[PDB]
Amino acid sequence: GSPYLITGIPKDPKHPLPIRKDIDDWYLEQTSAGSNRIQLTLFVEALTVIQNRPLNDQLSYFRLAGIHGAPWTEWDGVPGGQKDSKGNPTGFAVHNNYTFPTWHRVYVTLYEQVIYEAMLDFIKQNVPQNGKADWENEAKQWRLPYWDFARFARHGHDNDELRLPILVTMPMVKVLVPGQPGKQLSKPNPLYRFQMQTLMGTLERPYAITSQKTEEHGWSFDLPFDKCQSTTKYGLLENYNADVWADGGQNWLRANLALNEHPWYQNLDGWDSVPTLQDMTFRLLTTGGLNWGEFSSTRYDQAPKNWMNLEAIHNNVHNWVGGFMFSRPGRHDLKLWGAGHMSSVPVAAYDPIFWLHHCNIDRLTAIWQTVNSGSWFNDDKSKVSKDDDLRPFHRFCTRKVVFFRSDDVKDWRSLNYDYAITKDASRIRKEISDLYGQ
Amino acid sequence: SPYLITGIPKDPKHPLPIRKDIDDWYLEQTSAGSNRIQLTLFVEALTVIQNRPLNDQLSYFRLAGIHGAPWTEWDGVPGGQKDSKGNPTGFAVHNNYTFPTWHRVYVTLYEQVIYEAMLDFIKQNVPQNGKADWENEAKQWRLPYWDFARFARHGTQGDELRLPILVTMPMVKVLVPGQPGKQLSKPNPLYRFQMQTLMGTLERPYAITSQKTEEHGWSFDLPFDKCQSTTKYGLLENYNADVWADGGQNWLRANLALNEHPWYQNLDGWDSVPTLQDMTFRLLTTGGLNWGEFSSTRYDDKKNWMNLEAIHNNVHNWVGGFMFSRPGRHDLKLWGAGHMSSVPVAAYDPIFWLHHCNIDRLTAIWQTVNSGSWFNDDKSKVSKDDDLRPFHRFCEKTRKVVFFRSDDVKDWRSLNYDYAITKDASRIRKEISDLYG
Ligand SMILES: N[C@@H](Cc1ccc(O)cc1)C(=O)O
Ligand SMILES: N[C@@H](Cc1ccc(O)cc1)C(=O)O
Repeated sequence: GSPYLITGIPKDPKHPLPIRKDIDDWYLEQTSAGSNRIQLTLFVEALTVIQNRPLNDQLSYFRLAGIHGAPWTEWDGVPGGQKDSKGNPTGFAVHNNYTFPTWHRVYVTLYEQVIYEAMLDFIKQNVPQNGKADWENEAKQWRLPYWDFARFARHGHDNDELRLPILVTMPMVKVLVPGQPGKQLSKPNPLYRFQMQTLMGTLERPYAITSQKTEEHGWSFDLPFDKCQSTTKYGLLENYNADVWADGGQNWLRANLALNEHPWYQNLDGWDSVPTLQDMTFRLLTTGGLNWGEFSSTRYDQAPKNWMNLEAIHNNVHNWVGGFMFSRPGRHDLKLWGAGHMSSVPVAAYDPIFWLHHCNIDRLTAIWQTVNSGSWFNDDKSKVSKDDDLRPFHRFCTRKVVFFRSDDVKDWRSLNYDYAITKDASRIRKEISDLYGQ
Repeated sequence: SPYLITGIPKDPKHPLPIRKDIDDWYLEQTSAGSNRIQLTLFVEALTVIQNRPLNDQLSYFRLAGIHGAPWTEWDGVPGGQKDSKGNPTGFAVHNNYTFPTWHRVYVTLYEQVIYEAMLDFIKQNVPQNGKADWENEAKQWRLPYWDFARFARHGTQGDELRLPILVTMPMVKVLVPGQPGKQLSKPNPLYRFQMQTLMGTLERPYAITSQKTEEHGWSFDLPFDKCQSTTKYGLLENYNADVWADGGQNWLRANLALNEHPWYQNLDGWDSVPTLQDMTFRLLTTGGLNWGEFSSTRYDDKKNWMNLEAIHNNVHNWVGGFMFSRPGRHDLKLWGAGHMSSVPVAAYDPIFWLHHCNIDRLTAIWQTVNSGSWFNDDKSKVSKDDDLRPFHRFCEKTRKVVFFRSDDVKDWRSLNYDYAITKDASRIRKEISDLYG
């Protein structure tokens, strides 16, 4: 029940600071002969359970994704129905403020924690007694993988492309049947998409997902998210029959094309060059002399040239994954036509890739902190936001339950996870160059 | 065996029913009320056909298998055929003047099997009070065609050629026959076809192998053995094979290719580089052509028009995806390979049949406005009496079982279907211009 305290996965002394791994490396390991495949099985089975929980269960997938934006309801006893300065419905998520990274740090941890708890439930109910200890130890080693949107994907060893995760592009995934070596079962992949049993605009009150406004070429459109049963990447196009919109597909080739063509939304007039997504990410991590406000948010901003802040890169990756053009564009942009959930703040968190993208945004924040350790909400602009309550997330302090604040998560290790790149801090500048340097 | 192909049987209350444009038909079914009986029949019948086992020669897999891989027997007619490269090949005719007539019979086989499965479905699922109405809809149904050269409608004249609406929907809503008012969402059997295992591991002799293809002068083995599902564009070199198991229905990329029309033929010296619509217009309206020139790439055996088979070859490539290996950066937007671009496995994708239904329609249109042009030029006359194996029919005169021959299907109405555009010869030239000019 409530309040639901967010702590990260509990500490076990024989599992010191387990790491959140690159989801492609993790998937390739899990599906190799030298792995027991238990973590993949647990993630798939737990996330499937979470997705199938009912709407009145605040730890259902729908309700956890609902924290971020639409349908703008309460969560954990904290009221929804909030409004923007524009007068428009808004959710709990922070955007365009210096608490963007820290709000999302807690959010990603909540998701990881709920998954872990569901893994433990799965083990109790499905694993032979003599195997539970082994399966429990795998749950305790597991952490939410990140999608490294700036790292070139692996392409074999006998022959330079950014890609959506392997596992995100698979409609089905094979998992273990506990206690039955050699037998796998192919199941719908809960990372491929999220769908409800009806169009999301018809869910029981107060949960219905509405259409969402967007502006394209100086014109307002309604992105028809109310007419979707499933999340989609690029599958919503104007003047297509609404039965296509019900499930417009996971058009991952178009997402990959966008990641590698990097159509930045910003005006890059006077820039020395147009950086790729990997080079922009490299510059984020290596440009010296920046304060926390400049790194963290679009709020700080006439803007700097030849590098981009964390939130601005994140914004572009969202558009490129989900699809950002509903109406038919000009001839040269037809190759990227189509709209989908990840491009729209009110509904992006319904696409399971949301959490993997935000896991890497958390990683980029941790890396930047590591090489800029004296820069934390302590310039004239960002200092005012430092003690904002990160609603709706509760923690125990006092002997009182209170809202999270940014200082509580400055050290991400207090939430009992780490990243390989930040664990080995001595190698960090070399690793940044190896991964993202041109 | 033998399975005697007739077309859907003649019913005096149903004179020459028409094969409709599948997008018009989909809207007729869904858009002005829930007039969904034919849609339900087609979905339920094709689902039954796709779930039949390999030992049933009227299963989807075995019917698609007639065309190409895995190159086995069908209807008591042996496999073991070789193509011009000395490789294993199927019964399908390509690069000969019987290309249109072989495929005319093949599409009719598919339609007839579906109709027969519709009748079984009605017997088993429709209550007495509904039988007349459902039987009437089945007897009216014919296989819809995909008009790849007509702009998709908006709700209004469109601007874009597109895959059929229904082909791009993973799920489809159908009627519950005994329960008027109730409907159910089911997997759409037109969206894709898949087996229960990777197709490369099916029992002998049905396993689908990889298929060697040339790209930019070099050989590649398209990994169709590693697919469980058919795909449009989802097979890319140096992707993990777990992706290849089901590479998706990447219909946006197919639509992009249809509208960019990257012809594989060298059009050096042409007046212009036509769009798909205009190339189709030219096919139907260029005067003074003979059957050999219209029907096949064999005639020229390589001016400002392209023959039926050459257009069909490009559309197959554009729907299925024709680049497995990664191209240069300027062409990345169309990277990816899939079943419809590959003769050995194209028939597994359910759009194959809708495409070939339109190829049949284009042949019927051309025949209508080129009366007398039929296997009678110096080149195509030798092929006129080829047996169209493996297709059997009952010859009523000798009361014998024989293979189909091209002259048996010169009049497509003898197979008891027609096309709206070919009903009135006074109207056809105007309609060609209205649709494609
Ligand atoms: N569409 C936003 C980017 C964005 C999308 C979804 C998000 O959750 C966050 C940011 C933009 O163009 O700025
Ligand atoms: N790939 C063939 C075209 C084709 C593909 C499949 C077919 O079934 C028929 C033709 C070509 O490029 O010529």
